[PDB]
Amino acid sequence: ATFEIVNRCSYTVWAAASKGDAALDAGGRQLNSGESWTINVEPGTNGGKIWARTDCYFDDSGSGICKTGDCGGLLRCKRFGRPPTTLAEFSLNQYGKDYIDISNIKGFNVPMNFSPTTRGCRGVRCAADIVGQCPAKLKAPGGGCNDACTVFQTSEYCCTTGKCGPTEYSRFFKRLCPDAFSYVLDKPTTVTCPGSSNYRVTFCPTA
Repeated sequence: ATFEIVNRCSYTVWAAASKGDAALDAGGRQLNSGESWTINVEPGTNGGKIWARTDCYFDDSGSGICKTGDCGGLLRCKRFGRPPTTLAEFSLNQYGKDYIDISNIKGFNVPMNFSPTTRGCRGVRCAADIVGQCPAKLKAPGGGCNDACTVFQTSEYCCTTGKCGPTEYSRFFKRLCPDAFSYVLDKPTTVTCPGSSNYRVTFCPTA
């Protein structure tokens, strides 16, 4: 499957693409404002994620740091990024279907549109100003809005027992982005696409 990753932000982001134990394609790249990066994701890829990283410094070897979504100091992510990270999440060719979503479960750094570029389903978007509205206790100093699980490390926020409810904090994410997961047991906003759909992830779709 092809993913076009477009940075419509006025600021540089460092795109990342990982399935948690491995890079997707190159796994990361600098996107200046307006730049597009096309990656190939193996069919059957399960638990793929795409995210943006902000305020990165990388040396000549691809080692450094981001203020959001840092994946162990690498330009080319092999691992998932450090919250806060707005997540494009996908499982491809799962019994003839693709499953896509946006998640705020790991917080929010950069607004995002996650849309198919092929026919047969709709995109999802989380483009509200979650950083601007972020409750005081979830504000990440580096930039972004942490989920409550990252900040407080409770069973209720992290849903550790597999039993938990919405929270004041999950409802803030859900109110600003109803089409994204706000907590682990949120009513699914997963979209079902045809197997082997192609996609565009757009950072700062509107701004």
